[PDB]
Amino acid sequence: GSGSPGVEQHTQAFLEALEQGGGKPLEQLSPKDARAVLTGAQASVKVDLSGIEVKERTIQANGQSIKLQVVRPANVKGELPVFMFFHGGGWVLGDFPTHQRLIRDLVVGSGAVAVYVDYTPSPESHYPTAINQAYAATQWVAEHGKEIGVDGKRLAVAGNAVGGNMAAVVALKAKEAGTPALRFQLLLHPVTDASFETASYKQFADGHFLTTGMMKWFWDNYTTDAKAREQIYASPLRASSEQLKGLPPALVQTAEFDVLRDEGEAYARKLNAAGVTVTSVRYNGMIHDYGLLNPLSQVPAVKAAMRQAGTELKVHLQLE
Amino acid sequence: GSGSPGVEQHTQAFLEALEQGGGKPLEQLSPKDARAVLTGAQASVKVDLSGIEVKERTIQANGQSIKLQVVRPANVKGELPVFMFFHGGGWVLGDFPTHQRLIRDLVVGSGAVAVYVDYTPSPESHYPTAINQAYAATQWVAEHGKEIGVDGKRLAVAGNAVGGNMAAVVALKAKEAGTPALRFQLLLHPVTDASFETASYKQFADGHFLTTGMMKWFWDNYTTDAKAREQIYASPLRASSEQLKGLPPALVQTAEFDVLRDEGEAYARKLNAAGVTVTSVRYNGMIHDYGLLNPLSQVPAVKAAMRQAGTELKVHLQLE
Repeated sequence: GSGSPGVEQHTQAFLEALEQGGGKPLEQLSPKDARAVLTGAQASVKVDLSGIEVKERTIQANGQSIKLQVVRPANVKGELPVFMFFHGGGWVLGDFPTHQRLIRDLVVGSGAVAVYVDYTPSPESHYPTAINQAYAATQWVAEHGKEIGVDGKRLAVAGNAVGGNMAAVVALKAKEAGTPALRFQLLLHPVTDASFETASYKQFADGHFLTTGMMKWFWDNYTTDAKAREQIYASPLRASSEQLKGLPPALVQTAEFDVLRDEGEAYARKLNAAGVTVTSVRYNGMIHDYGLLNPLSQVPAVKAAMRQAGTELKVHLQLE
Repeated sequence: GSGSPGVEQHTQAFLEALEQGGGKPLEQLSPKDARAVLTGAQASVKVDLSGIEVKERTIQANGQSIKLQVVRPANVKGELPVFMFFHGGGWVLGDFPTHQRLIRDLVVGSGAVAVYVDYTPSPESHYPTAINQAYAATQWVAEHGKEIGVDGKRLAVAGNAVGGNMAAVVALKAKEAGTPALRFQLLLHPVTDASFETASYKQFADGHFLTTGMMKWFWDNYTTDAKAREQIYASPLRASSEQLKGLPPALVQTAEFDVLRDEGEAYARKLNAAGVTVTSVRYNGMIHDYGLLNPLSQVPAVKAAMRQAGTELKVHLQLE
C-alpha cells in the first residue's frame, strides 16, 4: 500500500521501508519534533561530502542580520560564479546540515559557489519574512561578492520544494527592485500555488512520502492569511504573463509521483508563455525531494538529475 | 627519501605521494595559505560523516563571545555526557570543518556529545588567549549543559596535537580554579614542551609529515615570549608532581614516527609519577596526526586507534 506502478525500484523499496517503519504523520508533530525527523533521517546515511569547503558568514542586509553558509569548490583559486541556495522543508523544517549533501552535489557538479541563506523558519516567522531575507541576501551577494570570493555579477538562484518557491519569488522580487541581475533560476520540484486541487494533488495525496496533509500543514505554518496566499510572492503561479516577463532562464525539474508536479509544470508553462527561456523536465519514477533525501542519493536517476542540475548551473554562470 | 623502516605501509605510501607532490615548506607560507593546505587536503577525500547532528552555538563566557560547534550522536534522546574538543593545526591552522571527520569518529564511537570550541588562531592572537577561551567554554558547558542537551557534570576534554596541549592545560586550569570537575582527558599526540631536543625530535626532524621546522614555526606564531613558554599552561611537561596531582584520568596516544612522541610519553610518565591514572599507548608505524588526516582515516591501525579513543571516552563518561 505504498507507491504506485512505475515508481523507480529503489524509491519504491524506500517507500515500503518507511511504511513498515510506521510513526505519526509528520504534520501531527511539534515543529521541533518534525525538524528532528529530517535531521535524523539525513544523518543515518553514509554520504560523500568531499570536494567542498564550507564557511559561515553573517551579513547585515536591509536592516537585519542574516546567517550564510558559503560552500566553495575545494582547491580552486580566484573568483567563482555563485548561486543562492534556498532550502526546502515546508518552511517548518530544514536547514543547512540536512541539505548539505544536496548543496554539495550542486557545488561539485557546477564548479560554482553556493550561498545557503539561513532564513527564519515557520511558524517562528510567517510570510513574507523568509523571502525578504532571501532577497536581501541575494542583493548583498551581488554587491559584496568579492568579500566571499565570488563574482556577484554572475549570480543564479536555486532551491528544492519551498526552496524552489523561494528561488522563483526572489527572481520576481529582483525584477520588481530592478536589481540584481540574475543568470538563471534552478527550481527543483517547486511549490508554486497555495491550492490543492491539481490532478497530481489528487492522485498522490498519500503513499508517496510528501502527502497532501503535509503540504496543507506547511502552508498553514507559513501563513493562514488568504490574501497573502493570493500574492504572486507566495503563489507565483498566479502571476500574469506581464508579471513574469523578463525573468531569468529557468530549469524546472518535477517528479512524476509528486503532488506538486502539476503546479511546477504549470509554472514552467506560464514562464514560457511570457517569453522566458525555460527547460522543463519531468523525472519519471521519482518522488518529491528525490535530490534532498539522502537514502535516495545513489539512485541512478537521482544521480542523473543532479548531474543535469549542476551542469545547467555551470552553463548559465560562465563568462560571457 | 620519505619515512623510515617500520612506517605502516599505507602511511609510507601517503608520505611518498606527498614527496612527489612537492610544494613549499608549510612554514614558508602565509597563515592564510597554510590554512588552505589543510582545508584542501581534508576536502579531497571521500569520508563517512554520518551518525551525527551538528549545531552551532555562540556563548558568553568570562567576558567574551565564543563560538561552539555541538556534535551530537544522531537519533538519540535525552541528556548525554560530553567532551570538549580542542582542534590541532599548530595554533595557526585548523578549524571545525578540517577536523570534522575526527570529531565525528569520536562522537559516533563514544556515544557522547562533542563541543568544538572555535578558539582564536595564531598569530591573530597569542598565548594565552586560546587556552583562556578553551577553559571558559569548558566551565560554561559544565554550568549550562542542559541548554545544549548534555549532562555538564559528566565532562571530559580531548584534542589532537596542540589540541592535546590545550586539553591538558584546560585540565590544569580547572584544577587551579577548583572547577569544573572532569572525568577524563584524551590527549592525541600532544604538544607538551616548548623545546626541540628530544630523541624523537632529532630522529624525525623531516620526512615524516610534521617537521621540526613546522613545530618551531607553530610555537613562534603562538608566542615568542620565552617566559610564557616556561609556564606550565604553555609547556605542561614543566609541571611538578605537586602541580599535576589530582588531574583527571588520561589516555595519551602517541605515534612512533612523530617528533612529539617523546614529550607526549614523558608527560604521561609525569602524570603517573604524580599519582594520576594514565593509559599511555604508542601506536607503532604511525605518523603525527594519524587521527586527523583524512587520507589516513581508513588505515586499519588508525581505525583501531579511533575505536580505542571513542571507547575510552565512553567508559569514563558513563553514569556512576
